Amino acid sequence: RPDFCLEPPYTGPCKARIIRYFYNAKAGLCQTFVYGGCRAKRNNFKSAEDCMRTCG
Amino acid sequence: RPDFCLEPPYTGPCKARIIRYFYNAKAGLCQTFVYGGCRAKRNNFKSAEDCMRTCG
Amino acid sequence: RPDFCLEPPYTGPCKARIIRYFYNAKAGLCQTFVYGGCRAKRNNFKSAEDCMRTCG
Amino acid sequence: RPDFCLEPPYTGPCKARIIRYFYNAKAGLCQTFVYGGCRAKRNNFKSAEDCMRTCG
Amino acid sequence: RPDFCLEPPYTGPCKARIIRYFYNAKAGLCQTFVYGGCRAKRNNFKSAEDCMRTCG
Amino acid sequence: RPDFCLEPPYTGPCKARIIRYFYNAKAGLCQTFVYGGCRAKRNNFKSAEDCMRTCG
Amino acid sequence: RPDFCLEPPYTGPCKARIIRYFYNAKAGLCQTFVYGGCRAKRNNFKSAEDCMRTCG
Amino acid sequence: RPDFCLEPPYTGPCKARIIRYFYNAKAGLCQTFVYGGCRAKRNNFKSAEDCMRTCG
Amino acid sequence: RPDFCLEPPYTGPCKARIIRYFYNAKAGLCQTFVYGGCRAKRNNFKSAEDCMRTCG
Amino acid sequence: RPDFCLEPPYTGPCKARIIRYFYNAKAGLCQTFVYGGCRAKRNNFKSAEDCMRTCG
Repeated sequence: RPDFCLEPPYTGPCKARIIRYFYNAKAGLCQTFVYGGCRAKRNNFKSAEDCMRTCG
Repeated sequence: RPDFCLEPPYTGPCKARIIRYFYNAKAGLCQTFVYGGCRAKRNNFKSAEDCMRTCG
Repeated sequence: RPDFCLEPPYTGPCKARIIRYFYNAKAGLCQTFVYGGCRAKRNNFKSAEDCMRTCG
Repeated sequence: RPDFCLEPPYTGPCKARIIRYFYNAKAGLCQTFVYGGCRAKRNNFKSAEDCMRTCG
Repeated sequence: RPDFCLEPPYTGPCKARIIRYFYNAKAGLCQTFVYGGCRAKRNNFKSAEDCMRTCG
Repeated sequence: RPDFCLEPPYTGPCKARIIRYFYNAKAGLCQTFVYGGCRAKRNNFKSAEDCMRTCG
Repeated sequence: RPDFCLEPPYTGPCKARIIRYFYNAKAGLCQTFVYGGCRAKRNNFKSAEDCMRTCG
Repeated sequence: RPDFCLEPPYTGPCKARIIRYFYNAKAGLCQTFVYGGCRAKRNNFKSAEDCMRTCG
Repeated sequence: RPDFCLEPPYTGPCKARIIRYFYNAKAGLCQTFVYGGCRAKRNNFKSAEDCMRTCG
Repeated sequence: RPDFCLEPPYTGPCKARIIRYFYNAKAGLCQTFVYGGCRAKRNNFKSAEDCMRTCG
C-alpha cells in the first residue's frame, strides 16, 4: 500500500465539517474523520471505496 | 441480528453533525441520530437500507 | 464479524444493474458487485462504509 | 400503518430500472424493487428511511 | 391521506440542521423545514416525492 | 401557475432513461416520467421540490 | 419567463445554511444563495438545471 | 466565455448513457445531452451550475 | 486554460461552509476550498471533474 | 505517484455502465471511463477528487 496510507488524518485549518475517510493502519480499516475543507493531505478520501482500494 | 445492533447510538467526540441510522431495538426500527464524524461504533449506518437489512 | 459476511454476493433475479458492496472474506476487503434490484441477501451494502464497519 | 403499506410493489409500464423501497408486510421490513419510472402506486418510497417511518 | 399528514413539523431536540419535507395541510403542499437529526415524527420526509405521494 | 405546467411530459429522442418530474394538471400533483436525456421541454423538473413550487 | 424569476432571493427566517439557485435577471444567469430552510419563495431552485430551464 | 463553449456536445464512443450539460451558444443556455462515459470534450459539465458559470 | 483558472479562490461574504474546487496553478491541480454560498467567482467548481477539464 | 496510476483503465467483465475516473499518465489528468461493476483494478476512483490527489 502507498506510504501516505500510514499518515494520521489531517483536518486542516479550515472551518467546514465534512466527513472523509482515512486508512487507519493500526486497525487495518478505513475510518471517518472530520475534514475542514482545505489543505488536505493524501490520506483523505471522499469515497470509502477509493480508500479501501488504494490503501486496503 | 448481530449483537452490535443492541448498542445505543454513539455520537463520538467529533464536532460535525451528520445524520446516521442506528437500530433501535426497543422500537424494532432504525432511526436517525447525529454522528460527530469520528470514532464510530458498529451500530452506525450511513444508509437506512443497510441498517434495516443488517439489524432488522 | 457476522457470519453473512462470508456469503458470496447475490445479484438476484431482477434486471436492474446497481452497484453494491459485499465483504470478500478471501481478500479481506469489501468490493463491488452488480445487484439486480431485488431479493437481496445480507452480504449486500449500499454504502462501502457500512460494509467495512459491519464485516471488516 | 397506512393501508397502502399492504399493497405489493408496482413496477409500472415504464422502461427505466430504478430502485425503490416498498413495505413488505409479511417480512415486516422495507425492501427494494425495480420501479419503471412511471405510474407509481403508494407503496413506493424513494428513501428507505421514509418507508420504514411511514409503514414500519 | 394518513392522519399524521396533519401534524405540524417537529424539529426535535437534536442540533443538526437538515432539510426535510412535511405536508402542510393548510397549503395542501409539502414544504421544507429544519429537522434536528433525531426523534422524528411521522410528518417528516427525506424525499419530497415521498411526501406528496403519501400525503398529497 | 406558469403555462408550461399544462404541457404533457416529453421524453424526447434520446436513449437514456432518467427519472424526472412533471406537473400533472389533471391530478394536480407532480409525478415521475422517464426523460431521454435531451431536448427537454419546460415541464421537466430534476427536483420534485422545484416542480411543486413552480407548478403547484 | 415566469414573473417570479424577477424576484430577488429570499433566505427566509430559518437557521439552516443550504445552497439554492435563483434567477438573477440583471446578470441573466442563475446564481447561488443561502436558503435558511423554510418559508421559501418561488425564485428558489434546488437544482441549477431547473432554474435555467424555468427562468432562463 | 471560453471558446470551447461553442463546441457542440460530444457523446463519445463509449456505451454508458449519462446526462451531462453543455453550453448551447444558439440558445444561450446550458442544456443536457447523453454522454457515453469516455473521451469527453471540454463542453461537457457534470454540474449545471459549473456550466452556466464557465460558459454563461 | 482560461485566464480565470489563475485567480485564487474566493469564499465570498456569505456564511454557508460548502466545499468547492478551484484550480491551483502553482500546484497544477484542482483543490478544495470553502465557499460561502454567494458571490462566486469563476475559479469555483462544484464538481472536481469540471475543474480539471476546464482548467487542467 | 503510486505505480498503479500508470495502469490503463479496466472496465471488467461485468455489465453495469458506471462512470469512474482513472489517471491518464499521458495527459497527466484524471479522466472518465466506463466501469462494469466488478473486478476493479487500482486505477479506478469513484471520486475525481480522490483520483487527482492519489495520482496527480
